[PDB]
Amino acid sequence: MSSGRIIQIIGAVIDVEFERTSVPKIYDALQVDGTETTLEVQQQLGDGVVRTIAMGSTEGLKRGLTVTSTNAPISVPVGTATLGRIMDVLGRPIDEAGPVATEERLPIHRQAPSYAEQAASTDLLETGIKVIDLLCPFAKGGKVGLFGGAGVGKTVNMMELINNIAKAHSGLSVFAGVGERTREGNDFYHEMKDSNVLDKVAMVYGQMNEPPGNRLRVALTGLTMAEYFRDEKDENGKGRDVLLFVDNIYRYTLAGTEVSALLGRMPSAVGYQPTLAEEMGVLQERITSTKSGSITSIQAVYVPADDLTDPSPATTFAHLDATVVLSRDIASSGIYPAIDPLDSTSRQLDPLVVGQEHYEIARAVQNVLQRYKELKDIIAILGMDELAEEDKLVVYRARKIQRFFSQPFHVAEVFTGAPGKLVPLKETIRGFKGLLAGEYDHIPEQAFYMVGGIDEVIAKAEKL
Amino acid sequence: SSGRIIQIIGAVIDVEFERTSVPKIYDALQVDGTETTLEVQQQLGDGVVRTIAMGSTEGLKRGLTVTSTNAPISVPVGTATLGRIMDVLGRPIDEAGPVATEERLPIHRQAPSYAEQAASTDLLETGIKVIDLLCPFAKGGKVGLFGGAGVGKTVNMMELINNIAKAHSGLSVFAGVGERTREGNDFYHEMKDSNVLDKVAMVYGQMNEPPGNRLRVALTGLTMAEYFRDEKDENGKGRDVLLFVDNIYRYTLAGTEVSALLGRMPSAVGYQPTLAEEMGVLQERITSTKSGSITSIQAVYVPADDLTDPSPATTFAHLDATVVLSRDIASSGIYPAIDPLDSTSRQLDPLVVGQEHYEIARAVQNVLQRYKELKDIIAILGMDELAEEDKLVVYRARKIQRFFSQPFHVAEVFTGAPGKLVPLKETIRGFKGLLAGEYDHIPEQAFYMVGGIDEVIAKAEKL
Amino acid sequence: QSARMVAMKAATDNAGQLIKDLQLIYNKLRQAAITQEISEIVGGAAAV
Amino acid sequence: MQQLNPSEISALIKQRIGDLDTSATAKNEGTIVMVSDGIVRIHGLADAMYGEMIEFDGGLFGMALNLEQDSVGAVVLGNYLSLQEGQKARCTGRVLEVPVGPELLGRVVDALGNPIDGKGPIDAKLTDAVEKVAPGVIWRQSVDQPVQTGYKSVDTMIPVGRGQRELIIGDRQTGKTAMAIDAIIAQKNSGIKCVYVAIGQKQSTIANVVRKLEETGAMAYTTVVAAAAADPAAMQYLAPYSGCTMGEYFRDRGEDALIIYDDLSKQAVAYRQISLLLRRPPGREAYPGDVFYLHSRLLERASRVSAEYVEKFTNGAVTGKTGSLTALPIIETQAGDVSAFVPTNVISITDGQIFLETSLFNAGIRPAVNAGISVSRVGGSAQTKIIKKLSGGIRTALAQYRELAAFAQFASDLDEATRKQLEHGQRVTELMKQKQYAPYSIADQAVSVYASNEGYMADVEVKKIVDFDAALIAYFRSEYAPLMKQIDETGDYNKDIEAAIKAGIESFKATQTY
Amino acid sequence: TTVVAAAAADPAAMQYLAPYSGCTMGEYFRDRGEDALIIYDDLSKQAVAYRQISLLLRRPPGREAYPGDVFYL
Ligand SMILES: Nc1ncnc2c1ncn2[C@@H]1O[C@H](COP(=O)(O)OP(=O)(O)OP(=O)(O)O)[C@@H](O)[C@H]1O
Ligand SMILES: [Mg+2]
Repeated sequence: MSSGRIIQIIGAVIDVEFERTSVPKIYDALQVDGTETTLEVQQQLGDGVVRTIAMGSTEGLKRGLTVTSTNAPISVPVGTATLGRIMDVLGRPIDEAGPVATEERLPIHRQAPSYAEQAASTDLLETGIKVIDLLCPFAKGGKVGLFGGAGVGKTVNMMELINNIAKAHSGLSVFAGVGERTREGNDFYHEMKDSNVLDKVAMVYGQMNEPPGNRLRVALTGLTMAEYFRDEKDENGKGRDVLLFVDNIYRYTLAGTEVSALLGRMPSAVGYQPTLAEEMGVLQERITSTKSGSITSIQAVYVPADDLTDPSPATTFAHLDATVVLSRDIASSGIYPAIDPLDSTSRQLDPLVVGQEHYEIARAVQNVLQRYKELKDIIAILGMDELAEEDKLVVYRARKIQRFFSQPFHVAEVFTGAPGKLVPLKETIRGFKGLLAGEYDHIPEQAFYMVGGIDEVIAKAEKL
Repeated sequence: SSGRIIQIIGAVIDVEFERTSVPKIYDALQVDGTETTLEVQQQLGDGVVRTIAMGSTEGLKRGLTVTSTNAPISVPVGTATLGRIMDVLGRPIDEAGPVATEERLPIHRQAPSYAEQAASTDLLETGIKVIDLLCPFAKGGKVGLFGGAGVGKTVNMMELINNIAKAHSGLSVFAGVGERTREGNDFYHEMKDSNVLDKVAMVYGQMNEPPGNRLRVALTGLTMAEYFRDEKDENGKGRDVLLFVDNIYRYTLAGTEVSALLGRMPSAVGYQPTLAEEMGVLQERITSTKSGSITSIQAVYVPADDLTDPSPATTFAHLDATVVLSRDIASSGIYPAIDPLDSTSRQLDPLVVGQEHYEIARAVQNVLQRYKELKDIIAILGMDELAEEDKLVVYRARKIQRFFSQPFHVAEVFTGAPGKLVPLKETIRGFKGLLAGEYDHIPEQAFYMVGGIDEVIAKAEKL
Repeated sequence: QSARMVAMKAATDNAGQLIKDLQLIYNKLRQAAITQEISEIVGGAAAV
Repeated sequence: MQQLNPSEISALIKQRIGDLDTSATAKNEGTIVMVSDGIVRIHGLADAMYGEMIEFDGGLFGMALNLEQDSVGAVVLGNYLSLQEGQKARCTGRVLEVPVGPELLGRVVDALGNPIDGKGPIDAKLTDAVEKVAPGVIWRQSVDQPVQTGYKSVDTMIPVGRGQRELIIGDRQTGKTAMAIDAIIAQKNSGIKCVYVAIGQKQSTIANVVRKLEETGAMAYTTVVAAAAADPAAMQYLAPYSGCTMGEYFRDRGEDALIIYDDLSKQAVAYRQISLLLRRPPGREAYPGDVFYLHSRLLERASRVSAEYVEKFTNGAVTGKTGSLTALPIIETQAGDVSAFVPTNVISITDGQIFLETSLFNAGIRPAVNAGISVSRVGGSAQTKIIKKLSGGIRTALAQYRELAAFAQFASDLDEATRKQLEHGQRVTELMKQKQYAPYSIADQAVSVYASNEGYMADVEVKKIVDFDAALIAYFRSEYAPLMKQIDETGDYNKDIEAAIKAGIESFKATQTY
Repeated sequence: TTVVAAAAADPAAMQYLAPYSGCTMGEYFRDRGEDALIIYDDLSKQAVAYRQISLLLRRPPGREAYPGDVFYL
C-alpha cells in the first residue's frame, strides 16, 4: 500500500518507512494524513526508508503518524487564472482572494529542453528604455543580472519592464521572490496593484520565515508557470514571450547550501554544497528560447563580501548575458533610470549580432563618456580654462549625452503627470549619431532632459 | 557497590558499575590500588560512566576495582588553610604537615541568584597612580592584566597583595592555573619574605599534570575564597576577599584538550562547544553579594597577540577593567609600565567616580593621544617649527608620562623601601594642577619616581 | 609647485593600484581560511 | 557495522525477550538512558511531539528536540546534575508556553515566565505558545508611524518606524546597550510597551540595568526577560522567542510594542552548542544548517498588522486600531568584521542597521554612530513632519564634511568656499554629541537642527557648541513652554511655528549667553 | 568534425566521462596512421564534476576541496 508511517524527526528532516515493495520515486510529494504538510523525497536509504524535507513547520508531528503518497512531484496550478495572484511554493493562494479557478496542473521537476529544440537564431528583445537598448541590449532567451541595491529604484525598473513587455510583445510575466521580506513583498504588491500592472503578473512568494525547502523550490514553481505561459499557442502557433523575475539568486544559492547541510553531505570549497554547479544549471538552463517561444529572466544578484571570484557569483556569471548596474550617484543627480552607462556590459554588443552602425555608435558614446570622466578631475583641480577646445566640446557633448539617457516611465504617470515614452531603436541611434557629429551643438543642455526621441528634443528646444 | 575499569585512552577512564548503583555526575571515585582520583563527566548507559583522572594515568590496568564516594570533590576550608600550598584535592604539598581542619565544601556549586546581587557598585582604591586614575577597579569586579613581555607582572601582583593587605585586613587566595613552577616558587618566597604569607592561601596545578588538575585548581581556589567571604565575624558581616588566577587562558585549553576524547564535535577554531558555558560557570561566582564580596585579578594570555579568537573574546564579556602592560613603557624607565592610552575600564563613568575625576581623566587621555600623534612630525622637523600650541602639549605629556612612575614598596632595593600608597584625592589635585599649568615651570626630571605633589615640589626645590 | 602637484597625483594613482592588488590577495586568503576551517571541522566530526 | 544504539541495553533487551506487549509501556512514559552536558536521552515516549514539554521526576522540565528511531533526545530547561539514568520521564501532551498579559509589566522573568525578582507570583490570565508563525503577507500594512529614540543623529538620519526592524551592530564596548536602554527610556509619553530581553550577560549588569530602569520610572511599562551567562543553553536559546510572544500579545490587540534582543550572537552560540551536542551536521564555523532559519523566523514576527487583522483576531472588540511590534536586535563583531556568518545573516533580514565605530568611540565622539554606512530603508515615511523637513540640512552637511575631511589638518591654504563647508561640518559634527539617559523630545531636536541649519551657530567657537545647544534648549523650555507643548503634541511645521522658533533663537542670542 | 556535448543540465557523470569518449573517438585515426585534433573545452568544469562525484562518495578532499587524485584525472 502507498500509506506509510513516520519513524524519525530531526528538525526539518523527516524519515518515512514504506513497505519494501512500494517505495516512492525521488522528488515525490507526500501528504501527512490528518494535517496539512507536504514532504518532498530527497533520497532512498533502502529497506523501505525514505528521507524527506518538510515544507513548513514540523512542530506537533509525532512518530508513527500515517503518511500517504501522491506518486508525482509537487504540482502547481497554471493557466490564465494565475494572473494577479500571490502563491506559495505549493501553489496555494496567500492573497486571501479565494481558490485558484483553474484546473491544469504541472510538475515542477521536468527535464530541460533538449539540443534539438533550441532556436535557429538569437536576435534581440527591443524595449524602449533608451539606455538598455543602446548600451546593454537584451536577447530573447537570455539572462540579465541586475546589480545595485535598494534606494535606486529596482522595483520601478521591474514595473516599467513588465508594462513594456505586456504593451509591445503581448507577453505576460512571472515574479518569483526567493527569500522575500514580508514587509517589502506587501509594499511591492500594493505598488503593483495601484498601478494597473498587476493584471499581467503571476506572483510567487517564498518568504524568509519559511523552511529552507520552500526557498529552494519557489524559483522552480515560478519557472513552471512561465514555461506553461510560453508553451501554449494561439492560432498560427507562435507561443508568447515571457519574462521571469528572480530576485537575489544568491538567496537561491544559500537555500541550496542549507538543505544540503541538513541532509549531511560533505561541504565543498568555501562551504557551498558539492552540487552547486548542478543546482544552478538545473534552473538557469530551462530559461531559453525554443521554436515556439522564449523566456527572458531579469535576476537580481548580490555579491557576498564584494568578492566576485568566490563560487556563488563566479558560478552565476557563467550563465548571464548582460549586466545592468545601478549607481547611487547617478540617481543622486536626478537621472532616472539610474543605470550606469559605463559599467553596464552586454555580451550581445557585437558587430555580428547588432549590426555594424549600432556597435560603432555605442562604442563612440562610451569613449566620449570615458574621456569626460578623465576630464572632470582636471576641471576640478586646474580650472575650466586650462582645457583645450576639443575638451570643451567633449565636456559639452558628454553632458548632453548624460542628460539624454533620461526618460519618463509609464508607471510614474500616476505620480507625475508626464506620460511615459517608449522610444524604439532606429530612433535612439539617429539621435546619438547626430549628437556625436556636432549636429546638435547649438541646443542647450536642459532640452535633453526627461524626453523621448530627438524630435521632441528639437521641439522642447524651440519652446526654450 | 563497586566497579571495574574497562577502558583507558589517554586521560579518559571508563568504569562499569552495577545498574542499581551508578554515581551521579561530578562524583569522586577513588581507585583502590593507588592514590589516583577520578570524577564523573557523563553516563553512557549499562552502568558505565566516563571520567577523567586527577593525577598519574600511568600504571593503571583494566579490570581494576574502583570504589565511589557519593559526593563531589571536597576541599579543606577554614582559617587553617592560610599560608599553606595545596594541590587540587586539598593535599598539602609544602611538606609542613597535614592541614588541621575539618570543614570541607564541594568545589562545584551553583552561581548566586539574581536576587542576592549587590545593591550598589563601590569603588576600590589601591594607591598606584596609573590604576586609580585611568583604570579604576570595582569592589567585587574582575580585572585582566593583558599583554606584557617578560616584565614584573608578578612584581605587580605582589605589590597589589601587599597594598590590599596593609590597607585592609582582608584575606587573599592565589590559584595558579597552569603556571610555571619557577614563577610560583618566586612568588611563594616573596610572600614568605614580606611576612604576608599569614594572609594568603595557595593552590597549584603546575602545567605538567593531567588536564583535570589544570581544570579544577581554579574551582578549588574559588571555593576557598567563597568560604572566606561567607564567614561572618563579630557583627554579622562578611569579609572582602581577593582572588588571583595567574593564567585564565590555561583554564580554557585544559577543557579543550579533554573535549575531543569525551565525545564532542569541534567548534570554530577547534575549541569545545561549551567554551562559553565553562567560562560563565567559572566567572559567575566572582561577584559582590549582600554579605561580603570577592574581587579578582586575572592575568590573561593572548595567543599570537591576536585577541579576536574565542579564547580572550569570551573573557572580554566578563571583565570590568583591562590593564595592558607594555614593553616600551617599561623600557623607557617607567616601572609600573601600564599603558595609559590602551588600558581602559568600565568604571570610568561620571556617575560612579564623580565629575572632576572623569574630566581630569578625559583631559589627560586627550593630551596623551595628541602627543602620540605629534611623534612623526617631531622626529622629522624638530621641536622648533611646531606652533606655540602643541609645544605645551609636548611638555605636559612628557611630564604626565614621568608622573605615572611609582616606587614599589616590596622592592626595598635600589628604591629605598618607599611605600607611597598615595590617596586618590592627592592624585586628582596634582593632575588638575598639572593640566591647568601651575606646575608648568618645573623640570620634567622632578616628576620622576615620586608620590604626591609635595614630594615633586620638594625634589624640584632641592635641585 | 607644479612639480609637487604632478608628483602627488602620481602617488595617488600608485596607491590606488596597490589597493586593487591587496584586495585580490585578501580575498584569496579569506577563501583559503574558510576552506581550511570547514575541512578541519568535518574531519574532527567524522573522527568521533 | 554501526555503534550501539541507546536502545541496546542489557536490561531493556532482557525485558524485550520477556514480552513485547503494553506498546512500549503505554507510549507516554520514558526511561533515561544517558546524561551528559545538559542533554538527556530517553527510551520510549512513543507519543512524543517535536517540541513537546517533557517533565521529569525531580520536578524539572525538558523539551524533545531529536525524535530518533529508538530514542528521544531532549534538552533540559532547569539544571541537570540531578538526573540519573533509570529515572522516569513523562510527556505532557503540550508545547512550550509562557504567560502573557498586562501583569508582566514591571517584572523580571525567566525564559519560561517564572518570576525571579522576589515580589511574589505572577497572576496571569492567559498562556501562549512559544513557537508561532508570523502573520501572512496580505495582513501587513506599510510603516508610517515614528518611534523616537532620543538621539539627534538617529532620529534625523536613521529613522525608526513602528513595525521596522533596525539592527544595532558594532564592536565590544561601543555603546550598543546604552543606545537600546535610551530608546526604551524615551518612550515615557509614547504609550508603547517595551520588552528588554537579556541573553548571556552577567547578572551584575542585568541588576544594574534593572535598577537604572526603575530609577527613571521606565519600569511601569517594561518587562525584562533574563537568561544569564550561567543559565543552561536551552534557556538562552529560548529567551528571544518567549520575549517575542510577550511582545506580540500587545500587537494582536491594537496596541504598540517594542522589543530589544540583546546579543543575538550569544543565542546563536547557545544554539550551536545545543545542535553540536545532539550530533547534527555542522556547516561554516561549526554552525548547524538552519541558523538562518533560526534568526529569520524570529525577526519576521516583528511587524505591523492591518486593522482587519486585529478586528478578526479579537472578534470585533478592538475594531478601530492597528497594532505593531518593533525589534532592535544587537550583534557584536570581532574587529569590525561584518563579513562573518551570523552578522551577514542578520544584516540580510533587517530593514537597516546602525553601525557603531570603535575609532569614533575612542576619539570622544559619543554616540559613535557611523553616518556613512548606516541606513534605514523605511526612510522618510517614518518621521514626523517637522523633523522630516529639517533633516536635509543635517544630511547634506555630514555628507560634505565627510567628503573633504582630509583638509581639516592643513587649515592654511583653504579657499573661501571649502573653509565654510569645513566650518559648518565640524560644527554639525560637534552638535550630534550627547550624554546618556538624557533623551531629546522631537521639539528639542527641531530647535537644535533649525538653529544649526540657518547659520545661527556660524559665529560660536567649535569647542563651546555643546554648551550653546544645551543653553538654547533650556531657555526655550523655560520661556516658550506652550510652543514646546504644541510641537510635542502635534509635530506640525508651518510658517507660524518657524517664525516663532526664529524669534526665540534671535531673542536668546541677544539676551543672556552660554 | 565530431561534436560531443555534455551540457550544464546533464548529470555530473556525463560531464566526467565526455572528454574520455572524445579522446577514444579521436584515437581511431591515430592508431591507423591518420592525424587528428581534439579540443577539450573547460576541463575545469570536468574537474568540478569529478569533485562533486567524489565528495558524494565521502572521500577526503585536498586543497580547495579537490579530491586527492585530481591530477591523475
Ligand atoms: N552615549 C554615551 N555617552 C557617554 N557615555 C557612554 C555612552 N555610551 C556608552 N557610554 C559609556 O561607555 C561605556 C559604553 O556603554 P555600553 O554599556 O552601552 O557598552 P556596550 O557596547 O554595550 O558593551 P558590551 O557589548 O561589551 O556589553 C559604558 O561604560 C557607558 O557608561
Ligand atoms: Mg552591552
